[PDB]
Amino acid sequence: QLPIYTEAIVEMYRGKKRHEVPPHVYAVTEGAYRSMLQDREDQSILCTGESGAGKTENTKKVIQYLAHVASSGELERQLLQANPILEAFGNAKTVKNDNSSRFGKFIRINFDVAGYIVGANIETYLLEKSRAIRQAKDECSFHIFYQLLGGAGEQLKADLLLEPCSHYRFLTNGPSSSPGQERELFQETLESLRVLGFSHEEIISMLRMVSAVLQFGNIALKRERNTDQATMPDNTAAQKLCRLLGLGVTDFSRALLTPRIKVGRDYVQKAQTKEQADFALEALAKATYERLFRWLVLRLNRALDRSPRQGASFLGILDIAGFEIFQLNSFEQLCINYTNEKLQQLFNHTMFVLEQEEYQREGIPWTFLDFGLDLQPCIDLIERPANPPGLLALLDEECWFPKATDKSFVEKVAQEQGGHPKFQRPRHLRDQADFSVLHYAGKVDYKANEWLMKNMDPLNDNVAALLHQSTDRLTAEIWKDRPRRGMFRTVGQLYKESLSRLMATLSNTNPSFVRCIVPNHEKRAGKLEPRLVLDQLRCNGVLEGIRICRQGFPNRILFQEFRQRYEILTPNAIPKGFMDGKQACEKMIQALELDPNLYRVGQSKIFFRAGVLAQLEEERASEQTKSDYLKRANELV
Amino acid sequence: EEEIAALVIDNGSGMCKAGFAGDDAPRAVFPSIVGRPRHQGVMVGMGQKDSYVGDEAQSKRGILTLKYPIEHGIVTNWDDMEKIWHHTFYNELRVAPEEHPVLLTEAPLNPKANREKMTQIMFETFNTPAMYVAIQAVLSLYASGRTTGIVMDSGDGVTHTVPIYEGYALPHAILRLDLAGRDLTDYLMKILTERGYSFTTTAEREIVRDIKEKLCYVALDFEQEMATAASSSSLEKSYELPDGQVITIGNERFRCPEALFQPSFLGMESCGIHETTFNSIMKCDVDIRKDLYANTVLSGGTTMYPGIADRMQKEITALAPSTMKIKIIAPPERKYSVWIGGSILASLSTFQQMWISKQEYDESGPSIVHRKCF
Amino acid sequence: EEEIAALVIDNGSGMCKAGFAGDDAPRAVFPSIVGRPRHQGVMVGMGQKDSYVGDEAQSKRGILTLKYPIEHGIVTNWDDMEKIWHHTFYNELRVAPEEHPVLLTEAPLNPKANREKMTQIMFETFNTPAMYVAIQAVLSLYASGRTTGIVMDSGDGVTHTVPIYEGYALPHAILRLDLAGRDLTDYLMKILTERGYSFTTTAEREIVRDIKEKLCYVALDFEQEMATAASSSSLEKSYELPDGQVITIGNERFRCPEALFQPSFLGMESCGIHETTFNSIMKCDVDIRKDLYANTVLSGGTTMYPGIADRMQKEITALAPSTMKIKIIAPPERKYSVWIGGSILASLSTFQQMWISKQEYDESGPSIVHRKCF
Ligand SMILES: Nc1ncnc2c1ncn2[C@@H]1O[C@H](COP(=O)(O)OP(=O)(O)O)[C@@H](O)[C@H]1O
Ligand SMILES: Nc1ncnc2c1ncn2[C@@H]1O[C@H](COP(=O)(O)OP(=O)(O)O)[C@@H](O)[C@H]1O
Ligand SMILES: [Mg+2]
Ligand SMILES: [Mg+2]
Repeated sequence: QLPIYTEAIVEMYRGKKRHEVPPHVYAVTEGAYRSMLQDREDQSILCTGESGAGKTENTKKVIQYLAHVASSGELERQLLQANPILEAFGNAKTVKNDNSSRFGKFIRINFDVAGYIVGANIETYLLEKSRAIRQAKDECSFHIFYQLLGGAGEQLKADLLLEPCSHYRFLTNGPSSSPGQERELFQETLESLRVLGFSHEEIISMLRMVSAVLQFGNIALKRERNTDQATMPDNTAAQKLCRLLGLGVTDFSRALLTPRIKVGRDYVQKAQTKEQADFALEALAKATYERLFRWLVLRLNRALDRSPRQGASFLGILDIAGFEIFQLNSFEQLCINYTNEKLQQLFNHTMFVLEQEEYQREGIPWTFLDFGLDLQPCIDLIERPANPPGLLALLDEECWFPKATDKSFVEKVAQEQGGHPKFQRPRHLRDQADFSVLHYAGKVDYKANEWLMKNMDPLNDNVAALLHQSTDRLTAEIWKDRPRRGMFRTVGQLYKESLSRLMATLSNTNPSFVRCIVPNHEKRAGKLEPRLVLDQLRCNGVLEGIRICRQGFPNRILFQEFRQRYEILTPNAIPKGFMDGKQACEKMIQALELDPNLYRVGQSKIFFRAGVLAQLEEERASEQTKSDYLKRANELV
Repeated sequence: EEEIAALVIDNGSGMCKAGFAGDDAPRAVFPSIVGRPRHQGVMVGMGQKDSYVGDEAQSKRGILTLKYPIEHGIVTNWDDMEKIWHHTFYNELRVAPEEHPVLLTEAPLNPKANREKMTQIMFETFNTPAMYVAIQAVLSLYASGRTTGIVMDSGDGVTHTVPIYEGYALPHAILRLDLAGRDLTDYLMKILTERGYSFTTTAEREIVRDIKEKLCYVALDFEQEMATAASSSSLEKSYELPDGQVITIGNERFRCPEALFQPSFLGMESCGIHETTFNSIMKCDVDIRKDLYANTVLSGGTTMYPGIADRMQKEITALAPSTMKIKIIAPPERKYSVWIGGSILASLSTFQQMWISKQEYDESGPSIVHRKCF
Repeated sequence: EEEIAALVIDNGSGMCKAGFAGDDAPRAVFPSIVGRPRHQGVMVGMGQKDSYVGDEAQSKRGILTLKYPIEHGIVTNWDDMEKIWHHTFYNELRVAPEEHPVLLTEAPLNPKANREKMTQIMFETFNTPAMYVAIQAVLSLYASGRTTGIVMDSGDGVTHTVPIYEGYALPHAILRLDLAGRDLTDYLMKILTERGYSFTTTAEREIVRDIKEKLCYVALDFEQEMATAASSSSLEKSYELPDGQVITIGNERFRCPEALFQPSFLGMESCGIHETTFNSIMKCDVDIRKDLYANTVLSGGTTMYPGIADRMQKEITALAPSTMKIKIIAPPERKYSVWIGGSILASLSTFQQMWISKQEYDESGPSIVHRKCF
């Protein structure tokens, strides 16, 4: 805990440029705030996934700055309270981290034209809902599931009819303890909800549906001898479900197993396989969870209070998990990578516009390619639906087509799209992972197993309708629903759509960028693990940023500085002092023998390549060596 | 928008089944009929409306003479077909076909002219970016989600049979049999007449179509059921006409669908449907038959009759080697199987390159239908 | 690792028998067939897969036309062979041939081009440190663990005969007879046709191959067994086709293998196998014959038929001096004898210097195959 974040420091930061003071968050967020009052356009702050880093904790400090600047009842202290809620629902214990945010968090701080806080809301774009159904080999699902299991007493468990971890099909890898003792955490979380002002009733309802999602596992569909349709011979589980919701068992049973579909204007049944119905069960699980999460966010934003609304503008703060790499790298890993791709692209574009406008401010006309384009072919590789089709598209095509195997998928994508330079088939010996792509971060390997199954999210409209008719208030209110909705509807597709919404929102505004790194596992300072920092530099795109700016003229020095500082270099070139400081640089660059490609003449500055000043500095240390020698010799003799 | 959606239309005779690709059921399904006012009207401030199309015609039946523009999978009258398509796009879907690629179904072994002329219309009537014309049976096989099977496709138009193994397709093996829902209807109105009920006109021809669509069923043994017709109890059913008259139909009920299995009733030599299925399978290579016997898929409206599957099972099993088990897979929702198949095909990503493009047509002409697609 | 292991592949026509040297049985054994989709497929999201190789082809038989790339020990089509090898290494063994020396088998008296071109492939297709190409018969003799014998080698490719004494080998004495499993198959499908069963296509040609691989047997006297065919009891056997059809084959059963002993049935003058064995032995020096008569080793797939050994014994004994006893040593597991022999040879320490090295090839060219090895 560092002495930083006092009042003097923040006051000290005010109204200044970033270079003017030392690096700090307060600076970049000052940039955002100033750009908003100045530019009257909305701003966005991107934090890239890092633990567990206390990215939120840092962001509390950003809010603290925001409060002190904007004046004129403490800050929203419940923002601290929000963390455990969203943390509990949203995050899971994974190989990289025991707590990691699956869902993206967009925190909107709303500002009037005066520059004061009207209020705030939270928005949660991407979620991995597939994590609830399906999981990595040695990882855990969302925290809330486990903390619910151990945490709830007979008082609540008896209502919810929760069971231990072994009972549920949807829970992979067993209990996977994990504790931590748990139970205490759950207890904390309940209070965290309560202070926020949700009723005990509401909490119980929430926890009941959280059971419900898990319950979707206990239902077993049994394939029938000869017929396709399958069925559910054991009513107990779905009976439990029906208690846990408004559904009549019979209604639900017909609906799930043999749903009716509107072939206008007259309804007709459908035959469903065992596999198809299983996917429907998993879908309603996943969609149920997603809906629940959405409602929590909206109900939460109701728990947040605003003054006079609609006025005027906001500052978004995006907390999302960064580019991930594991050894195995499953499907979710790919989706995450895809999103981090687009975000990275936005950053490149932003940087691009910054540099292009900086050139004009210095009067140098220069044309150079969009930096965003670097990522674009990789993005098209994953996304592009049409002419050559993308990996997601091709996956979807695989999923629907009759007898689809994972192998047919990879073969198909090789055949369809192997000519793509960012796509690489390893071939030959293993190379355990079956195909690979080349991101900004680097080459990542993907294992295709069970991708088709993960992709499937067909949703029965009939069962959905039943939910819309539920007796209980909570779930019915939730299901208060265009695309390809029904059957079709794939997780990849929905995910893509959701990301498109997010990219539109961010794209509307002016972004700003913060990159978080953890030095070590130790949870202690004074230890920086270079390998880990390298890894983080890869996945946050910072390496890409350096390889971007190298392509331009990263080093920018003023005429005055260049002359006063480096004058020692070239006594010959530099005249008797015509001054004006342009002529100085003209002379210096001229005799120093530098390619015109390697610099430009700007209004206040000269723009330089990488390594040009390295050479010039070597000529200053060489020059200084010559002068040290001449001085020392002269004094001696 | 991304992918633009796509449009799908199934026109075997009798019904137009249309909707957006990427959905599990079609939005609009209505009878493919063009009724014309045969009787000269005398009022003022009528219509006039030279003709009516779709279930409009069903509503105002008495006045009109109805003409089915498609017979036996062949379009008799093109302007009529164009009118029906017009009705689908503008009256139901409310789409500009310029904004969507359109998929059409079409029956096997069918005259070239129909495909070619079909495409000619789609490009030079409803300006459209792209289109495709696809075999009915394959589509249903997709809809069933199986890669292999022998799809027995009988609509109102004609009956068809296309064996498929692991995708692929056997041209020589494809069989097309001239029987249909419409021929059953013609037979049925004939058979009623022995009971006294006389249905002479297109209007009431559709009334008997309606009867058949519910009352008729197929015998699990024809002679047994006909024997039990002696003591009439369950085999008679009262039906209510729109006129208010009541009809009572006994054994005449089930012998109607019997025709599929005994076309001698109709007076055609052409073998019954089960024998045609054997004709198809027997044409195929010895190796694959095992799964074709086991994977027979029924599609189309005129497989809807209760008990058809069972009878086909009993007959095929009887004829075939009992060495191998003969499963027949006939889903309910079979009626819509073709259209569903179309939906799934246009949804497929790779398919999005196989379209016949407007551009390609403009350079290469209408004849290119056969060149590109099957 | 020490010794790096080594790889062994037996390609007489029909089967690829491959595995690691230093093991008693090969890992992968599958038919050497390259099936191609003869029928144009109509779906989307098939394959496409231009062709199928190995028992994949057996699985999907009906669609494909199958082409055996090796005939009579000669490779007809090289790309096909390369594909088969590709399949062996990558699909089954999962080895990088760069990491292993590979041994190939090959038949005697065989064209130079095959050996030379074979080596050319192994070096300039699958980059490999070393390789060797070895005579089939010798390998089987090693596998039998005897130093001396006359190895009767008949695969599906061609039949071969190599007398060996105390190691050594007699070039003049080596005999190669154009008969094979494949020729028996062609005969067999011919002989079925007189019963009514007609097998016209490559697919079902393999079905008859399967039949022969079990039902057929060799008569201990042909005429006697054919006489007893009058009263058909045991000589008929029901066989089940994959189609579900049943076949019933009497005398036709055993006269199929009879062909080996009476090539006049096939229409060739070339003497029967037993006479060819005499032809080999008689070419050899008078001194050694005693043990060759006593040490005849049978190898290859098409010696598997029950009763062949006995018939060969009766015929050879009949022809030869009864002064000396004629033992024939025909092990079960003979089918794999070549491959086993290969395993044992690559396992041998001294052999590890006789390899044709990549380096040697690069300097001296492909022609060096004959120079170094037999
Ligand atoms: N519920 C039903 N029961 C029995 N027969 C039916 C039923 N519905 C339709 N049919 C018969 O099938 C025909 C409809 O076939 P349809 O699927 O429209 O063919 P297509 O798809 O080729 O146009 C009707 O004309 C009628 O004879
Ligand atoms: N169990 C069996 N019984 C009788 N004949 C067989 C049997 N198995 C294989 N064959 C015959 O032998 C052939 C296989 O020979 P194979 O050993 O593969 O030759 P090579 O080693 O030269 O490829 C088959 O094509 C078949 O005709
Ligand atoms: Mg139809
Ligand atoms: Mg051999």
